[PDB]
Amino acid sequence: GIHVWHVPDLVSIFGDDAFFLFGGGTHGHPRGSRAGATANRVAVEAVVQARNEGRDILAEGREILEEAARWCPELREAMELWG
Amino acid sequence: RAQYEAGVRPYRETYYDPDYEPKDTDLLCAFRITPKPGVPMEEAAAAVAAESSTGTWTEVWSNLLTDLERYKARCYRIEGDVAYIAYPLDLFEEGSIVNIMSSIVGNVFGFKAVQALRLEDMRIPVAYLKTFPGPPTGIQVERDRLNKYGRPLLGGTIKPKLGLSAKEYARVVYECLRGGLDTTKDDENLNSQPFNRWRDRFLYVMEAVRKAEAETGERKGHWLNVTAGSTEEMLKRAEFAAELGSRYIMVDFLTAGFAAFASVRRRAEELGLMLHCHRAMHAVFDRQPNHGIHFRVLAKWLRMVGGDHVHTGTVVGKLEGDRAETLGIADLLREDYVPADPGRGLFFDQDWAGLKPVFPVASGGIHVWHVPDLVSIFGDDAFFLFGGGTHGHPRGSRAGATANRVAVEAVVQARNEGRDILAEGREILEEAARWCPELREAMELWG
Amino acid sequence: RAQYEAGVRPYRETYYDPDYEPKDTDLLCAFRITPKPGVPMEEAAAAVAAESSTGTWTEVWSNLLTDLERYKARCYRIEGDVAYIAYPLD
Ligand SMILES: O=C(O)[C@@](O)(COP(=O)(O)O)[C@H](O)[C@H](O)COP(=O)(O)O
Ligand SMILES: O=C(O)[C@@](O)(COP(=O)(O)O)[C@H](O)[C@H](O)COP(=O)(O)O
Ligand SMILES: [Mg+2]
Repeated sequence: GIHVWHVPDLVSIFGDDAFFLFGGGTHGHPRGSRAGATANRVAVEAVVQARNEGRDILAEGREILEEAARWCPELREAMELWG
Repeated sequence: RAQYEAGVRPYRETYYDPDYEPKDTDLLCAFRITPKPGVPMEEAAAAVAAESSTGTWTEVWSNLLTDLERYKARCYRIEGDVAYIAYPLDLFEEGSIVNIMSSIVGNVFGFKAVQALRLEDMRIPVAYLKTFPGPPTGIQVERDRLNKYGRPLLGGTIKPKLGLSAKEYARVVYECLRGGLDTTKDDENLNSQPFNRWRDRFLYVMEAVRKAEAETGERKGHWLNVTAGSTEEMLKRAEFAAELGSRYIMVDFLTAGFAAFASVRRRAEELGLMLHCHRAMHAVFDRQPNHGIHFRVLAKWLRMVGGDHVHTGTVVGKLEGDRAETLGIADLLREDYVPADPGRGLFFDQDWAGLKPVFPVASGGIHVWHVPDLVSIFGDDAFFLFGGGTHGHPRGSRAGATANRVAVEAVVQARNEGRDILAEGREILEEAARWCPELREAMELWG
Repeated sequence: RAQYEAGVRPYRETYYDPDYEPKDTDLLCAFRITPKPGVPMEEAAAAVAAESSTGTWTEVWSNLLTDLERYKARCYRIEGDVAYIAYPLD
């Protein structure tokens, strides 16, 4: 039952060698599957790029997600719906 | 472009229909749920119904791409702790247990909402039941094949479970069959071990089976174990057992898996073999009474896909079992219509639609003293496997197999006379022991 | 991917510089203004200076791609009615 808000916790457990499956977290976007897929893709890359510069994920996860949503409309709608 | 109502929506608002009367073409299920504190029974029953069906943890835009009411499952009844869920006929693929066992009992058992969940029973509809082959030979054709009637056929596993070489394995088999057992069998963990490979074992055993069969003047057999690490190997060992002239093959139908088991069952029927199905690893499912899949579900799955025998377990042996639940399971494999008995663990009336019955095999740690109990529970149409109760005799397997045969004959003969077996078991066994020295040694060793 | 503070902001806060000293290369315009009732005098003069120069009615992101203070005009003195505006030679 994972969505964009769970990306910081998931990337901190598995690292890079893993798959993240967003079944209901992709079609559950209030606007479609393509919008939901972009929301989940931007969420992962934003966290991964933030981890690559030393930012503590388990502390700054919400800050990273908010920063990404500031310029990504899809991720902004995804977090405004869940959590 | 078109807008819908996205958001996390509680399950019970679309997957809980208390006013639903199921049709005759629905897979009904009876789950024994144990929800989280604060999570109601109604909402948990909807979570089980939704996630073994068209549902998910949110509302998706593709729910409007199809008519969801045609396919969604729904909990139409709750009896306090048991949730009744009705699954439509269209949700399942014809002739595949692997589809039922991946949908109804798939990912729903591990939710954070439910602490425990046991599937008690299940109603297979005739429409979905007709698409299955059923057991290859059944009861009557098997009794004709062995030319044995009006008694519970005997048996015994070859002990120790492992270690015996192929030569010494066949000598124990010869002693058992020559002693009086109707059949012997391989053990669940003896497949192709370095100390006893399978080509060596298959050839040696059928040499002892044929030798014992000729001298004793009656038909014998041995459930050679054909289960292996892959279906191609499993089918290759089945053909070798067929060319040797065997009547039987045995398969671990739960550890080998249902797909491989269905593959073997088809190949076994084309070879004219009678396929015994051992229920190894079932206890992992159905030991605890609060989580898992009760064996009366796994017994229904076996009969549909096809299996000549299964272990229903001795309720007086070293393995766990309830006398009532076993009685329901035993009549769930042999009768053609089984009315629901709430006092016997049975929830739904199960019509079998012409599928032929199955021997209930009663194996475990059973010696001669258990025969009066065993005969009453099962009757004539059953196998009694005295695995360690044969070789544990003070004078070997031949003496032990004679004691088991005499004990079964004396008890059954007394039943036909009219005596009450439960109250007169000890009297009947002592009457038999007055003339059978082999029984007397065994009847006092384990008493 | 480059945050800026969008939305309408008054002309007064970025085109009125009372401490500005005109150069000998700047163009000075003595505008006589009469604002709408409800518009400050020192606010309308900023609008005239901004909309004869780089400014507009809303903060645009492209303002960050230029050294705006080099080119923008700014009112630098108001005598009540007449407002003085300095335009850079560039
Ligand atoms: O079948 C499902 O429910 C999923 O597709 C979830 O879809 P959503 O992402 O829409 O929930 C996953 O396969 C399960 O989570 C499997 O659980 P696990 O992988 O832990 O066995
Ligand atoms: O030990 C064994 O595996 C047996 O051969 C019993 O040997 P003994 O006859 O010497 O006890 C049977 O497989 C068990 O009865 C299986 O239990 P279930 O019948 O529940 O599958
Ligand atoms: Mg065994």
